[PDB]
Amino acid sequence: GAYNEWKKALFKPADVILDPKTADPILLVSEDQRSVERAKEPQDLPDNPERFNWHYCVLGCESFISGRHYWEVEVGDRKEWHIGVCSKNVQRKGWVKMTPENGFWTMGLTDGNKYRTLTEPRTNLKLPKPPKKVGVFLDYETGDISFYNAVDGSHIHTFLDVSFSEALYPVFRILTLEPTALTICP
Ligand SMILES: C/C(=C\CCP(=O)(O)OP(=O)(O)O)CO
Repeated sequence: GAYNEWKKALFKPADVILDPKTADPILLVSEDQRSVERAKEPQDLPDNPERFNWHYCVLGCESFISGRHYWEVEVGDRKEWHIGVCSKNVQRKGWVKMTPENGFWTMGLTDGNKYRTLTEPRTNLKLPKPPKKVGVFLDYETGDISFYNAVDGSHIHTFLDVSFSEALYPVFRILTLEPTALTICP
């Protein structure tokens, strides 16, 4: 459809790989650096400054300061996940709420069927079908972050007219221990 035919004409396809140095020690980054899973217990890793030590988050290796970009994430049959972008300057040590005011622009799924935007307050999304693959789209200049069902091209959510100042990283978060991973499409 139009989604497939037009996406690269309008947005530059980002080749996003996960940065193991940023991943919470309870997270496992795959060898090919496209997939993330959760461990039963935290691994023994350094608390280097780049690492999220409280939030179960991991970042992409590269950030954006301009232009239009997109990447796709296979969420599959996961019951829980949150993806989007965050500012380079987010608090990585300890806890703050993942909201736009704290530099996080994400949406996702909890409890198998509760789709929401991580905002203050959180807003519930009504999706006609559960997405298996999600397209994340960034237009830095217009300040739009948009999410689409990457299979049927249907709209999921758009953060509108954000005045971005900082560089933006792709961000990924998983809380649950389940057999299906969260995977970036190349
Ligand atoms: C406290 C907990 C789940 C709630 C996570 P949270 O309070 O940051 O809520 P969220 O950021 O998913 O809207 C147990 O992992």
